[PDB]
Amino acid sequence: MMRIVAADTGGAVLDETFEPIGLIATVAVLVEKPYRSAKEVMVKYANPYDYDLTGRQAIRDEVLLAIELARKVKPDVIHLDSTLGGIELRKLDEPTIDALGISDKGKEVWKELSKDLQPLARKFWEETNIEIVAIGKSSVPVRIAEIYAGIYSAKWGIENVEKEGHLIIGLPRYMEVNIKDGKIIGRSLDPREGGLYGSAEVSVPEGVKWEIYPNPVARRFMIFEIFSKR
DNA sequence: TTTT
Ligand SMILES: [Mg+2]
Ligand SMILES: [Mg+2]
Repeated sequence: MMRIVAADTGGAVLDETFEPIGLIATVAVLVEKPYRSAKEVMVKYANPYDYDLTGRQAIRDEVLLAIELARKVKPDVIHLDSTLGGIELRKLDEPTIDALGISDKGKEVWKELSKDLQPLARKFWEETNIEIVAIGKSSVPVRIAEIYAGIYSAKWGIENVEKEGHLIIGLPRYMEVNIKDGKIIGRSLDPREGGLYGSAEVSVPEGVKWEIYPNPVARRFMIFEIFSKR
């Protein structure tokens, strides 16, 4: 049946205040029936130190990665993580945005992303028939991409806790990570979603420990705290 | 809008 590509951006390095500093991973996934996991993945790491948190960088990074993965694997459709009711990105011009039911800042950021992303969605559509749709939180593949973003942020944490000495990572909404036998398994904590999961291989440098607990300043989000081999 |  329907094969979908989706992207999301989702690691977050935090300060001792538990407040975000920057995002870590952008991940595009290919999802087939039965839509609990990813057949294929593309990961692009950002620099969480010096990241734009207003949304412009994350959404732009998502569309470019997903289009890359989509051109290769040819899904039926791409799912973009922005809850705009499913309108196609190739149709998201400025007046179509100004007529949306969203916050003035929402319109301000999208219209600015529109300038370059909307023609980019149109070009890709003219040559593949593949829509990019702003479905956001009601898409299962987007949630899978989010879970993979979490997974690869754990992986990024583990492999960069040496440069740093301590690392505080905010995972995406209600998900956990487990690491056993050299691989990260991420799972949604939401039973309502139907058992979504992913995994990535990791190489854990001996001596490095980690711990998962709630973020006190962001209910429903978990902290992945990792201590350097000391 | 999106991030946690
Ligand atoms: Mg997102
Ligand atoms: Mg997300």
